Amino acid sequence: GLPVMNTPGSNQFLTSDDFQSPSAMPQFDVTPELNIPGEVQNLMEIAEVDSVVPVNNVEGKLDTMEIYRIPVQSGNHQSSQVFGFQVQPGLDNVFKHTLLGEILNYYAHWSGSIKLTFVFCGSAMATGKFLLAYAPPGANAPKSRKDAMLGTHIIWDVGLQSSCVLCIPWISQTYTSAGNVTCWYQTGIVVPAGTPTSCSIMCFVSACNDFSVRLLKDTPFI
Amino acid sequence: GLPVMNTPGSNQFLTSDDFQSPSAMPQFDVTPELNIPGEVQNLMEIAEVDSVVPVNNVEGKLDTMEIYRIPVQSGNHQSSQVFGFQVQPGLDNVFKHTLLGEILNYYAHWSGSIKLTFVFCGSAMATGKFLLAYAPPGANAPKSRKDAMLGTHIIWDVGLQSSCVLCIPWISQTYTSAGNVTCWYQTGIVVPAGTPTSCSIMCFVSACNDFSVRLLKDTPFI
Amino acid sequence: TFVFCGSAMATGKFLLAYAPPGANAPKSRKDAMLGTHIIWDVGLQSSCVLCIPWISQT
Amino acid sequence: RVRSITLGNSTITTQESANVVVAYGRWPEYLKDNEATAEDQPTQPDVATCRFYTLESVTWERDSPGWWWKFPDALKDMGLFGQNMYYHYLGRAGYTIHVQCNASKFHQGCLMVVCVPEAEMGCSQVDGTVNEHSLSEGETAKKFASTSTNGTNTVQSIVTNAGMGVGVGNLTIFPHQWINLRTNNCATIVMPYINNVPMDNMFRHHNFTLMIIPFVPLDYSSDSSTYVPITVTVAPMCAEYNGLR
Amino acid sequence: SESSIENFLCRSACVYMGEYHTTNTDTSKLFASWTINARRMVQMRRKLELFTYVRFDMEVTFVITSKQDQGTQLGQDMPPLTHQIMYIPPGGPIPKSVTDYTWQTSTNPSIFWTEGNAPPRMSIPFISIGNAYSNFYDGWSHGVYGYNTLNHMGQIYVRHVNGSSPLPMTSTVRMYFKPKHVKVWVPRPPRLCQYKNASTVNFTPTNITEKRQSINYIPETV
Repeated sequence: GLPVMNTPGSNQFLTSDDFQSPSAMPQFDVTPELNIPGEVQNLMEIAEVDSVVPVNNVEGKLDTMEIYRIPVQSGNHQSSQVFGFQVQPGLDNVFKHTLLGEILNYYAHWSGSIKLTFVFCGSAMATGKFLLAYAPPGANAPKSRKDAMLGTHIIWDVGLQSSCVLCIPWISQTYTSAGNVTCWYQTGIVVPAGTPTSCSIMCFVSACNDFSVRLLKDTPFI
Repeated sequence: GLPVMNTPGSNQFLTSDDFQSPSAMPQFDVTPELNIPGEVQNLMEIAEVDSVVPVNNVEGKLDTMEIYRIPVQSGNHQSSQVFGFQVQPGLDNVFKHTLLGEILNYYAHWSGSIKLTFVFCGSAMATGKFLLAYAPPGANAPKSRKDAMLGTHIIWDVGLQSSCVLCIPWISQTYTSAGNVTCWYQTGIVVPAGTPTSCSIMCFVSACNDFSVRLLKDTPFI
Repeated sequence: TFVFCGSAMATGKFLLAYAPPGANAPKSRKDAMLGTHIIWDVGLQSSCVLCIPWISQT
Repeated sequence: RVRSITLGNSTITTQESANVVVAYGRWPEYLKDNEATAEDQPTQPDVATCRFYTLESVTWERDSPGWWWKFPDALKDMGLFGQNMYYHYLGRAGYTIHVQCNASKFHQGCLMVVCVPEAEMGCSQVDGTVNEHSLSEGETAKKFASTSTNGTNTVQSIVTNAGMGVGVGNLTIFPHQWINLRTNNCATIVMPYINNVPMDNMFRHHNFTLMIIPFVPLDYSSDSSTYVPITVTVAPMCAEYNGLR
Repeated sequence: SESSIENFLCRSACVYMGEYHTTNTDTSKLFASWTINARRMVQMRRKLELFTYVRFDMEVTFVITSKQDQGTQLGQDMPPLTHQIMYIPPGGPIPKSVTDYTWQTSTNPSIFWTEGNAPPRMSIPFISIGNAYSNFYDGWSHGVYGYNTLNHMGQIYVRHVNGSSPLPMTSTVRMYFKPKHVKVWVPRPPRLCQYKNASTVNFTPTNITEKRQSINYIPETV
């Protein structure tokens, strides 16, 4: 009764299938759910959290806390460069092991926009100015303070603000073909008497609201 | 006709399946049902019956009726202990083979609340007092009559009541980490002339209305 | 009422602890923290006020 | 521009422009009525639990890796809260942590203050079991290390791994605040009860761990104070125990 | 939408590959055995360490192959082989040999299967008296650190269903595991250390990230 015809694909085990399954313990009532705080629906909720960037990743300081501190030096040096890096998460060693970097290495294609945040950790009596400049992907890094001023920049006065936030629009993956950010001494740091000498900058990276990821893969870290 | 496609899981025999089956005797009319008294719908109806506990399970008396009798002795002993045990059904040898104990060993996780009942089987002319004390799981057994009085207790006067009932709330399974019950001489037993000397206490265990069991397994008794 | 009379550039923290009548004085900073206390940060407040309820004599 | 708070017979003073972190958006509360309705009886003391317990101060110098505290077992000798830890077999609570420090305007430094739920730490040697005394000293803070530790029974307390095998820059996923000395010197974190069962024992299980880590080290100049004290004040909130009747 | 929790975890993997014989002189090489913990498959382990508490159902498919020994005897005409696959809930009895009585107990769910058919499959509910599983536990069992008794999830035993004095063949089983209806709580930072053992969180200190030339270094734009 009920004539029936087997199609090809019968009696195979496909690893990605979504069929019903017989339960092995039908006479069993599961424990009811408890409202635990902190439920996660989506991995973008983890990527949209700030985490500290190891910018000072040079030889000798890779297992100390000194990797996280940008070394602002004292004196009059009002044209030199403070730091510079490309904005390439998932690939570049600066951004590779952050909270945003670890999530991006489970996916093969991703694109979105990034929020950077800089914090000056000096004494309350220090004042001075910095220049934060952004070059788009395709453009070269600036070589002086003057041609960095001729691009997109912002002048940050640490005597009036302790922090400066920066949103970067065009981010994706595939000798860089990526944008970069550099910082330049506009003035130099001025102190009164009886203060510490050196000062430090820290950096935080996060992801803005629109961020897309595709093609779940294996992670290349273990 | 009717194109059809076999999914994986075809032509297997799964021991827990619930499929239709062809009948081998279709031309057969079964005998109608008879209303026999005592129909059971659920194994909790068996666990919610009192049964006698073998409290006196010491060496020498394991195959006599003397295992069920708690030996109340005469004289003036008004601080000593009468008995004590942990309340752990399914595991402890005291409660292991009762009606509640045998049902609990078909399941791997269970939890509920227990009703204990004590009965004084002496002569009608005996009078005296006992103290029944309960310690929660985590707490130690008391060592005197005084610190048992400082906990949760009840003073039982066998000249006025022949029985005393006790409900215990927090029961589960996994050197005990369980509650316990102890009995102490408050006064001692007073008799007139021409009476028997010794007296006895019996104990009954049952389960209260809320009792849950999960994960049917094999019983470790045969 | 307590007032810190230092320079404007000094910062730090103090712990002000109150024991009721009958209780002993604390002997460390830890057991003073286990009672009724308040943590006073003189870089943010120059003063801290304290009301004490049960006062009498013999 | 000073607010003063009273709980029981305790009074502390804070700044009313302080900023409060609630941990995952959840205030503490009691378990409602009827998840265990039949015989599981709860009770609450409420009397000498809601009061401030002030721990000691720790000294912050140029070379200080950090401090940590296990909650509870850091309030086990703190009066009546340590009393009910002995008498009752099960219990739960939430907490409010104030962290404060006193510095001048000629000092500099930066702290991270984080509360890490179920901070399961690893042993210093690989094929070994951690001892319980190397996890907690009670009210006394333990210390991290600026180099890799050795020996037996020690916790691998290099500060860059935070004793957990993770990168220390990523502890912002937890409820946290920053204390930057050229700005505020106060931090407050409200922490509800977080577990996978409604109540539990309080000597076998450490619910969370408070950690304090300096990223930018403290520095000073000629005749300043060579140290900064940090002060921690804990208020238990909505505590609850098993019934005894 | 591909970063949802369900698409990130509901995926199959091989977790165990054992071998077992029809006749031997060892009696432990006559059946196949696996304790089911979620800390001994390095595939799913690192993906689960991003979360503190998890709750899911489990789906298990089996792939079984056989061969005849190259010892001495050819010219056989054997019928298809039958295989028994028994799941034990947490709190059930454990066999010691293939001839044990515990293979026949009514509370261990079992599957019988013969070769040539579709591969076998059964499903498991959330089996815990608690409300979620625990990926992390800071405390003691009662005393082993890090291990509690709420993450018991059971075992799997496989043997041949031959008669008496069988023919020598050796079989291999692959167990494929897949979680369904997954819910997670309290996100954690990823594991920046290679896993050492399968019970603890022990590790060796590793660097935070990789180095570069200087703090100003940006590679040349193509």
